[PDB]
Amino acid sequence: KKQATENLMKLLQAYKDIGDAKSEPLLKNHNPRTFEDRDYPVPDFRTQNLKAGDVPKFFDTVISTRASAAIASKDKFWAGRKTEAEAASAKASAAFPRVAVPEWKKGKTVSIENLNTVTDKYAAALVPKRKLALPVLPEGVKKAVEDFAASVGQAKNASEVSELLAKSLAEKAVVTEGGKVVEGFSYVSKAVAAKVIATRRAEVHERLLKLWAKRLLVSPELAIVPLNEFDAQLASKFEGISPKYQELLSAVAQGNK
Amino acid sequence: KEELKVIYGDNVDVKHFQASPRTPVQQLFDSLKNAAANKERAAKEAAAAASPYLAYAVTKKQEVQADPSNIPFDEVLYPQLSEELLELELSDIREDEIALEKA
Amino acid sequence: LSNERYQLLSQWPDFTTMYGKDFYYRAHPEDLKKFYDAADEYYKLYETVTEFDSLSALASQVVPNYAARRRSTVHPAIGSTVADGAFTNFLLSKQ
Repeated sequence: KKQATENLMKLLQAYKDIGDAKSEPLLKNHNPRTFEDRDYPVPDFRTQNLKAGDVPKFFDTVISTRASAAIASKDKFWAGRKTEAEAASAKASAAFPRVAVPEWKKGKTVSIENLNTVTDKYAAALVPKRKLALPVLPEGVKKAVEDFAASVGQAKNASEVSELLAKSLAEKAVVTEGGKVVEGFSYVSKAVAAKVIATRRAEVHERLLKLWAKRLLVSPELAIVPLNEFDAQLASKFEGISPKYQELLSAVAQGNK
Repeated sequence: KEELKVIYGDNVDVKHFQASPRTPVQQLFDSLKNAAANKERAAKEAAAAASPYLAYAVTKKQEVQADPSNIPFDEVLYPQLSEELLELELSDIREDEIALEKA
Repeated sequence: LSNERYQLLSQWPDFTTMYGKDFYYRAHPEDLKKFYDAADEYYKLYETVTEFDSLSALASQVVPNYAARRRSTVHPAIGSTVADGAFTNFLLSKQ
């Protein structure tokens, strides 16, 4: 089991090395969209002799075939990646650090000064390898600026005059890697990136609202075939389309008189 | 909800933080607005820990967990990952925008 | 004996140095689930080798069978080498 874990840790180092030599994105090969073929010949439902309710079941098995063939193409990537890393796993370094356990000799005891430096090694890996230097304002400088505002007489608003000094360093907080500042490191946060998504969702949803605005200004009878029951009507020929809504759509199209 | 239950209570209003997550500055100021009850909970737990090994272990864990510089930011840690997790939703929207440009 | 097994859990590679997401996403999804199972296995082995309050009841599974061999009808300290050496005296003398 120690050798299986050293084999797995050497394998996950081989995966990280030959994926950083190829410089590939992290999520690219785990995304099965990237193994999907968009230039497939896309089977036409008008040449497959479908009846009225048969077209959405045709669409589902063209999709789920093309999705299964992208998943099975992702599996063929990773099964070929595995043998590429297992070949380099066999020629690897195997110089890993050991798990910090408290030192226990054969007939001796365990000192608490060694149980505690082991616990220091567990809580020194709880810090992240690259972190924002998010500054807390100490009370040694939050009072030296509070009473400087209270010597001028802003002791009633002495709460807010400190928080702006806290936030002005918090907002341009720099990142530190190993205690040293890596400089020229711009990060896009998770509240910025969720604002890029929320505006991009609103500018595509208003194109859907503008799409259906034109189709219901010209042809307002389209609002009587519900959107889920639409391709349940289709067929391969136009005469095969289900007449559930045909005679209703023709009479709503003629107007309100 | 569970990540923010420890700060905003039980009626956390998870809709507000799903839509607009809190910035790295608001994660800081939610750390600092519970730190006095966090350093006093750890001192009340280290006093009633079963042994002086566990008493050091609940203060050393809180000495790391109460520092706001130790909050792991995935965008700071893995910058190429959080841009690619952005382009999973920007590519899902772009496929809905190509469908409306074709229409 | 638990110390000799604890000494080989001391020489276990630090798997928590590969918990980052640059090892999560570069790795095969089945070789990562094996890695997370091999890390859950070490905590199974380590939490039972440090269960030293269970050694005092394992010693009581050795005691009663030993103590019945000492309740011999011949002698407490009898063994085969002595009782074979005293068959040589018994057999290779006259009747």
